[PDB]
Amino acid sequence: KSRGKRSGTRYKFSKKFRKHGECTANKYLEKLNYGDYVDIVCDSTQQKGMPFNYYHGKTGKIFHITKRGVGVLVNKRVKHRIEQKKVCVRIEHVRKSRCNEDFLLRKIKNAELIKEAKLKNEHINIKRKTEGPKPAAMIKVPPSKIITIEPLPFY
Amino acid sequence: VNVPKTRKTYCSNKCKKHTMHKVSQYKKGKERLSSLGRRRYDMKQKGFGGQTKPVFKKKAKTTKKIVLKLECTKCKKKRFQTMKRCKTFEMGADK
Amino acid sequence: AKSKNHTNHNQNRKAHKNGIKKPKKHKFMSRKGLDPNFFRNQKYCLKGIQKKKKELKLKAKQEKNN
RNA sequence: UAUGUUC
RNA sequence: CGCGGGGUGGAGCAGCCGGUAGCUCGUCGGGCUCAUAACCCGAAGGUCGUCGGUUCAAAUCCGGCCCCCGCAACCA
RNA sequence: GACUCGUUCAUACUACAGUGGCCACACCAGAUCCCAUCAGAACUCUGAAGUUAAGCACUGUAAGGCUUGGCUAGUACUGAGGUGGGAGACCGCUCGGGAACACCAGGUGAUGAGUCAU
RNA sequence: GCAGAUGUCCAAAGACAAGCUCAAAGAGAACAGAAAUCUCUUGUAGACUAAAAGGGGAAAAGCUUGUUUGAUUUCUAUUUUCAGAACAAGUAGAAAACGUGAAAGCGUGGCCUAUCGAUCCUUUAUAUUUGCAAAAUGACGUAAAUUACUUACUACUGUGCAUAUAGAGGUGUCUGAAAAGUUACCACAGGGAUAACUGGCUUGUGGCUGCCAAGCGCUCCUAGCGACGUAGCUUUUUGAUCCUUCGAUGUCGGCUCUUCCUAUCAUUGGGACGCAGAAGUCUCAAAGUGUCGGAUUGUUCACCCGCUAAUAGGGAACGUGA
RNA sequence: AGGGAACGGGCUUGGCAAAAUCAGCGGGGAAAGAAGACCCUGUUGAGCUUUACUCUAGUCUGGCUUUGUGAAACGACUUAAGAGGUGCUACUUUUAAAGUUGUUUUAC
RNA sequence: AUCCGACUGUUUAAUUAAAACAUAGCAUUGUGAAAAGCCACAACUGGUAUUAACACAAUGUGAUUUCUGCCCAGUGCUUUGAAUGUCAACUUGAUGAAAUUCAAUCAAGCGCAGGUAAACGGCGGGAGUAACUAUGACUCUCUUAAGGUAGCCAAAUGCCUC
RNA sequence: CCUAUUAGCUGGUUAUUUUCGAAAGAUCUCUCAGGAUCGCUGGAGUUGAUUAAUAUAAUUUUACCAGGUAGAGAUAAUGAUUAGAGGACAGGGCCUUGACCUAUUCUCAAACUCCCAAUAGGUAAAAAGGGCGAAAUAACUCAAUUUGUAUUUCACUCAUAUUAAAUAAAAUAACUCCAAGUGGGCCAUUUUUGGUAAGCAGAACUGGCGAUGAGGGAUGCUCCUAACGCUUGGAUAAGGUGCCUAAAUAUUCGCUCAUGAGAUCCCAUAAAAGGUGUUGGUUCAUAUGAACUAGCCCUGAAAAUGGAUGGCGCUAAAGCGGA
RNA sequence: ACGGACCAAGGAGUCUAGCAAAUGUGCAAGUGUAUAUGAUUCUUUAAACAUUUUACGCAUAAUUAAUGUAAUAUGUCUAUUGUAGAUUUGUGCCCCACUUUGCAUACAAUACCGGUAAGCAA
RNA sequence: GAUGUUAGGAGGGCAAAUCCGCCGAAUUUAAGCAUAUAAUUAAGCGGAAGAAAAGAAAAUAACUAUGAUUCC
RNA sequence: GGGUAAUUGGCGCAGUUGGUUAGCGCGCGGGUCUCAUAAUCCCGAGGUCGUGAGUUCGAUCCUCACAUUACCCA
Repeated sequence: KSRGKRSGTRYKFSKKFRKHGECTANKYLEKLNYGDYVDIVCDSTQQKGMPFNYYHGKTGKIFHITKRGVGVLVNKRVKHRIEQKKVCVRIEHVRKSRCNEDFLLRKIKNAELIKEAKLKNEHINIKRKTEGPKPAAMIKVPPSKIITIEPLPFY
Repeated sequence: VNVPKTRKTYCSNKCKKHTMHKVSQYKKGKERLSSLGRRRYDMKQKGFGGQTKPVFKKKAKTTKKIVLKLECTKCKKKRFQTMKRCKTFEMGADK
Repeated sequence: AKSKNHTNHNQNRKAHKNGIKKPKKHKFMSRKGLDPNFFRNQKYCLKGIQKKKKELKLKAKQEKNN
């Protein structure tokens, strides 16, 4: 019966304990470029440019940049299909996403590894390892700390 | 709701600046008998058959949207500016 | 009579029967309402590039066809 | 030719 | 029980249309009369059913309770 | 030693103390002028006689708070399985995840750019 | 389902800027008191922000002051509901013209979440846009020529009406008919998607049985009771539900007749007593036998008269209408 | 008996179960009749009622026509002069009975 | 003996024979006539009417006896009006180039002012009060158009109520 | 006769095999027995793939996000809430009553929160791309005609011989067109609202029934195993092996005697309270006395046709708990 | 729960109009010879056959209420631009990476036409 | 004008498919319903022929103009 | 929405350029004892705003304010 814009956002759109007040001045200094990933985190202190309830905590690419706003493409699930939605928010409610920071670091590191590997014509495995079973270890331990365990009685 | 008689506002016709505007309230005006709809309705109502068109008899709301007629003093052209609906409306009442 | 008001039962398997379709993700997007005074300038940039390329190609074609 | 109780 | 109205001086009723609570009978005091009534003069008495809320301001407006009253409680 | 612009936004706050000053901040002397009020209190303007009393800086307190770690505790809770137990309420087991309050201990900052003084 | 709120209100309660800091408490000051004004200290908001509630807010979003009308015209990309239609309400912008500020900036109504309306018709505004079906209407207007049906060139052309665009007049059943009853004289299509009766689940209610022991019982918790509490059973009441029957399961009571249950009224045999006898009360095994005549009422129920040994309680589609 | 659409002739588990017949009987076949008449639904009706919506016969009233022939009175219009305020000029009252019209009464 | 209907009579052919209908009696209403009342008809014309207020038509009540109270506020019905508001067609006037647009007035009705209940109908509530108790002749007060009178009653009308 | 009027309603709706195969949600609706529309489905067709790879995925991993439910708390705030302890405004007679303050204390919240899981959710993991440069273009941006931005052209090269993490009968893909039926649902586990409760009413997730048979649960639309062409063998699942009834009167170790024993999830009821029945344990007292504890058994335990661990029956179990 | 005592025979998505999609066929910027005509055709034949060198429908151009206006634009018989992309060309008659071309289509960008805004407007 | 068993004649009724006048619904559709639709239809009354009726412009057009009616 | 009329003392009320006027209400005195009867001042945005006019509540106009008819395609 009640489906207003901010219905059900009592806790989601509330500032954290001892974290009230407007955004820092350094937030206005962050750089945004077209096509880079961004997190939509609603900041309740700024009322204009406020994203809808659903998009809080989502991630999307920039498709539009304005003087104080940004347009971001977010996938939203609608029953039988995902569909793209263009949400326009002020820059207070958006934050540079770290979803691909590991990817960028891996890109630069693998580049400078492959450079020297090809220089020394050594064939190197560059893909991530998903490390599983550990090898056998021939481990030493003095008998001063091999303590015996018994299940405890009831009290 | 109180609005003043005059207003310095943008003029959208015949003079593209901000000018002084006289503000009044728009009134509906009588439906003339020579209007095509009225002539058609009267011709339809003639003869036997009784009432030939619906007559609304529900009357839910109690107010009307307020329409301001803005008349630019420099270029004598009028404009319409609709306001939110209100129960009491005065033009140029005391502050 | 009294009717069942609402249920989301079977809706998820209905959705997954044809799978959760993803957006097509085309390479280019229309710039209709995006950044005027920037995309207009981009139109000017493209026109300049095309004019230079076309005049150079026309010069080559004329000098090679005599 | 107003009215005007009781002990 | 569903409502849809009301609780104000000792009694019956206004103000109860937010700011200054009225009238009659009642009560008191003094006159008139041998005395009592009637009559004349002058006073007093309202905590506004109860608890919260709004308002600069509540007996008044808004709710919640306690009583009173009036309708409804039908088809098998 | 200090100042300006910042960052982090309490390890940075709060209370009560102690120490410190040459240019340094500041308190401070005035109201003609710009300006300002009821009030030169503030704001603004013009100064340099005085002072570290205060602001400021540093430190201290079996300080409060904050913060980090431990411990609470594999406890509470919980995903999956069960022709598991139990009359039920509830409670185990198997494959997994895993708190919080409280309490204890340590700490009370770090830093970017620029500049002044020696 | 629960606690509420809306059909409003605001030339400021909109816009911008500046300055200031609020509620409250403590202490102090003629009148002056629990409250009237002033001063100081503390004061993370305990105030205020139109309203419901929830978010937000301290050199502010609050208070005061100053200047204002951005509550303006036009157009996009879009979010909410969602069919990813509309309205509506928003978000980010662009083109004008402005306000404010010293400026950076901010402002396309209200700090945010609600406060609203299609087609057709009407109405009034805008237009160097159009029409009214063979034509003209400003105007023979401006330049030449003769006694004419002369020739060139003019954004600006009669009343009335219709159109295009934009607001408004409303549909609150709010994606939007112009709409009072009654049928016990009734009809039809259907419905067990749905009531009235059995049955079914449940057992609040009704009925029956336990546990504890404060007390009653002259003293003595438990001979007999047992408050405050608490555990069950039954389907003999009434509810709750709507599972089966609406191309029909004959809906009260009585009469008649049979059978069954036991939670036993009497009869048989026992145990306990607050048990001298008599009478009675509590209780066990036990359903073999029996549980009546009448006045009033359609009654069930009830209530009297009377006998009796006793006049117990129930079931069988509320047993039983071919 | 169970479960089952929660009251089975059929199903499951049991009890059981031995040809053909005659006469009664009303427990059951949730027996027969018969697309429930009660109730609800239908944007299906009908009868009836009203200060439901929209109409309508009748009825009341006015106008025009039928509708002719005379008279009088009143009113109004037109036309000349006086008077009031009044900027060659504009409005108001009265005076005539001059030409025109309407009404009310009356006569044939 | 009680209830109902006065009686004779009539009725739901095939579930109701009655207390229902009728009835005499009583009361009210309209109408003096072919330009009347009531009614029929599409029109023409007709029924009452071969009639004429001791008549016809329209109602209510229901023999006799004894009575038939108050209310015209409401709704009906009805009566008077150049003082009177409102209104249609028409008419007249003004303006316009005309369509048009504006004004003005002796209809009926409504409104205004009356009448009418054997028209539809309606016809109150709190307190206090008499040498025991009880009740309230009496008093105060609110209030209506009038406040249910004469009568009658747990009535075929009273829930509570056996 | 108009008229075979209309009916969102009831009934019926005619050969075979084969293949694919639903919905009982949602939005609007004078809508609630209907309809349109979306979703689910079939048929047709193209583009693709056919290159153990890419697209792709009801999956995980790695990296990074967002949350305020369970829990916890009441001394952190708000709202409740029981008690005292200590200590400088009011009342009466040095005292008391309180108020107030301080530090405690018992207990709580769907519309409380300092903190905060599990599960669930989102994004990214390279070739139409990335990195690094030079040159061009622009009316954009900047103090910058050479600041930056974007685009374009040239260069160089970033694993691919296992594939920029794993796994993948991943192209059985993607897209387009036309169209059917459906739009009364119900049940089970877990969560949950109203209700005393209900085989009650209303929701969430997944799986089912419906639409579906087969083996088992005696019986049973929804439980367990398991889903189905026609066969021959084998071996099993669930569940059973005393007979009915295929398979153990198997083996091995305990418990239990019931004058209403007990005997497979759903499932076909049982409680508070008791027992000097018996079997083990625990803690106290010089093989004795107690108090507890929990297994089976017993009381509590009453209903109507005659009756049901499914029946017979079973006690050196054919019962209960194991192996 | 309703219908069905039995058997035979009859017994229900059809016909027309109009639209679209799908597929087959013919022709193709055209397609369909409408009504009608002629012809030693006249059982069949009510069908077949035929049509002296702008009939009409649909298509070939859209947009606007509308007066109306109407698709690169004469540098050029080049035929707009990108990114993917089928096919083709060569070099390392049959595997693969560079070259060459660039269908259909998808995603965009550009122009141009009609309408509306805005600016100018003899 | 009347009146005439004066002379000579006509009309009447049946039949309807097509045809000409009049009169005139509702079912139905609108998912209700009242305008609208059904329909200038059905039913009803009357009147003709092998055809009837219409027909030689008080017609179109707006053109370089056509030329009674009917029908495709 | 159209036409008409009305609201000036506390009550009621009519009045319009050289204008605010009154009966009742208020207050006392007075009256032949107490009711009934004369007297004075107190009582007015002439409903509201604007407008015309040496000289207006006044003349015109609009706003709401009440009572009658009559009107309804938003």
